[PDB]
Amino acid sequence: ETLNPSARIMTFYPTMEEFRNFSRYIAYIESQGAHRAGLAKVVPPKEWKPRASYDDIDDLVIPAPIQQLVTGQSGLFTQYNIQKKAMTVREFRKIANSDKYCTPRYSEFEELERKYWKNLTFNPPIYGADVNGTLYEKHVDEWNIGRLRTILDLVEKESGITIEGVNTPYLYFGMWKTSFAWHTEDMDLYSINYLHFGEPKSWYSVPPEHGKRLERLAKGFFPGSAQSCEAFLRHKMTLISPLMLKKYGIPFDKVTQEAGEFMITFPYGYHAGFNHGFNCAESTNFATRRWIEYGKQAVLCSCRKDMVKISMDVFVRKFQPERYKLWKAGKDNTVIDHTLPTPEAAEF
Ligand SMILES: [Zn+2]
Repeated sequence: ETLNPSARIMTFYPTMEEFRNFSRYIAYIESQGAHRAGLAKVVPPKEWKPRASYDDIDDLVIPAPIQQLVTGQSGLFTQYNIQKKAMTVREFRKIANSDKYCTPRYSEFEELERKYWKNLTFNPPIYGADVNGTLYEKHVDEWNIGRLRTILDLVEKESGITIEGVNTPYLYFGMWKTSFAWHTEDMDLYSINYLHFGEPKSWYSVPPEHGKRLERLAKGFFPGSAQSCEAFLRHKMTLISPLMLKKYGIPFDKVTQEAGEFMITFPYGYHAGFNHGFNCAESTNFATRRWIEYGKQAVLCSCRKDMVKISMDVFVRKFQPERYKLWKAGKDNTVIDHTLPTPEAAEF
């Protein structure tokens, strides 16, 4: 309870030598208490770059664009994704920077934040989301989202199971007013998120130690949905105003992400936000030893066919062999302490 008592979003500025060991820097920042906020920003060394130039990607194909339709009032909204026909980045850029769709003029980001919550049901934008891809170029060995070096890919090394987006990279091409809803990442994993180029991306975060209180509110407000799925927030369809969070006493923080910066979301950290204008972000999940407990306790999407669901079996068997017989019995009643850092942080 001592490291980051306010539970605010922190920012770290690793040195090139510190930057090179990914898993070890995550253990670092968690020792500093970054995980309590549920979200952290990491700025890479000025020397570092993931790709020489972004000039040559305008023929990149966005196969399944989404038009984001939003109904709702008083701070609470539901977001419907209409899929439109594929288009190339160029076609997207042009659409994004057109005046129908360009960022409104503004001074301070607070005003841009109010414009978002004021006009999010008007003029449904298009989000080139969930594009299978990397923009890293092959040789970049530090923080390559394509190959981050984590215990996560025991999923597909030892069990041979490709979960596209979870342990393969995703691209996001956004424009002004495009949202991602309140959501923890699948299986309550960590996620990483680099913004390659373009306008900023603004994030909201609820501390994992107060996540259950966010869940209670949403159940109250969408009773119909709560009835249908254990974890209806996993549908990534539900948007809640910061005004509503303040009103009902759910703690949270805001942070804006600039081009060239990394965001880390932590297990059972709820997040949401919006893009300021045309940009491109790259994202994948990943894990540490601390995630293993969250993995096990993860409530999942009952609604569906397709829930990303990961066999916990292989992880417990390797890193928790002294509880595997107990767990398999279903009598593993370990209680999670959201403030505790991952064990890898013992050294720091
Ligand atoms: Zn659901």
